[PDB]
Amino acid sequence: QWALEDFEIGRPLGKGKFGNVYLAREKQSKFILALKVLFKAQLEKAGVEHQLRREVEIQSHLRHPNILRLYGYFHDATRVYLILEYAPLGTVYRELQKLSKFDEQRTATYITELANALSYCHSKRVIHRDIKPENLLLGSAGELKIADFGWSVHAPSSRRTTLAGTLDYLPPEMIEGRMHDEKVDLWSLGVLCYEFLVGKPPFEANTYQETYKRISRVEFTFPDFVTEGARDLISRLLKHNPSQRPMLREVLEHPWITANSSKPS
Ligand SMILES: Nc1ncnc2c1ncn2[C@@H]1O[C@H](COP(=O)(O)OP(=O)(O)O)[C@@H](O)[C@H]1O
Ligand SMILES: Cc1onc(-c2c(Cl)cccc2Cl)c1CO
Ligand SMILES: [Cl-]
Ligand SMILES: [Cl-]
Ligand SMILES: [Mg+2]
Ligand SMILES: [Mg+2]
Repeated sequence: QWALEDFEIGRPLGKGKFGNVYLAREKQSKFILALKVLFKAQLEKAGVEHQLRREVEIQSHLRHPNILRLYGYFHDATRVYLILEYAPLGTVYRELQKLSKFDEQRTATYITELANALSYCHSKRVIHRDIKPENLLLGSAGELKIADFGWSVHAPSSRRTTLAGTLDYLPPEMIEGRMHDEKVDLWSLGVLCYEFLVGKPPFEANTYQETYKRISRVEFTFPDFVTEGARDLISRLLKHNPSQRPMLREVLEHPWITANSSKPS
């Protein structure tokens, strides 16, 4: 169907390990979108063809206001192209670098929206496994949206591939290459909530080997300005044994969330 000639390319939107993303308009309809460009030689080299295929399939058959749509794809001897919904207000990552910290109202609202999209996701036994600020995008009304389904699978699961970048958002079971399930996503939720209110993730460290340590021992402390309601939720999500982590109905109805969030479930 589609080909490169059908588009006009505009400004760079972001680089990833593999993805190079651009603003684009389709010629006969003037439709604006995002074009994620991958190099076949980089994909062969690293052996992650299976990740790309899975990203394509999951993200095209899901439909939820808090999850970024995937429309289509095509390739051309050098490259594979994905056609994505455009997110006009950017990443949560950049927003956190702008403000340094989020207030309780902003944080709670963000957590509500993640918990809603993840709930829809888990109801098909799909687990994301890569929830971090670089992969949360912002809609035109400011609403949060989940992207980059490259690492997602069906539960239960064993780990596949080498871990490339940061460990900061991973649960103990996953860094230790043990078996994992839906509860990895909930651990990341607690990691995320803490980073919203403090400005940095709870297990941050100078080296790989020591981040590894702090994560498997669950060594985090709160600074003085973290309120009791916050502390309660974050302590319930960051438990070493997964089955002791709360379900998502419990996150959505926690008193601290219901008091500060500005959207319903
Ligand atoms: N749909 C989009 N709209 C706007 N910016 C995007 C979009 N998709 C990606 N980006 C930017 O490009 C970056 C890389 O995208 P991503 O899909 O996560 O690639 P990779 O899987 O290689 O990390 C994002 O962190 C973001 O900054
Ligand atoms: C759906 C899909 O996603 N990536 C590809 C793909 C293509 Cl076109 C070429 C090389 C490697 C890959 Cl992984 C396909 C098609 O099998
Ligand atoms: Cl269209
Ligand atoms: Cl639930
Ligand atoms: Mg990414
Ligand atoms: Mg990816």
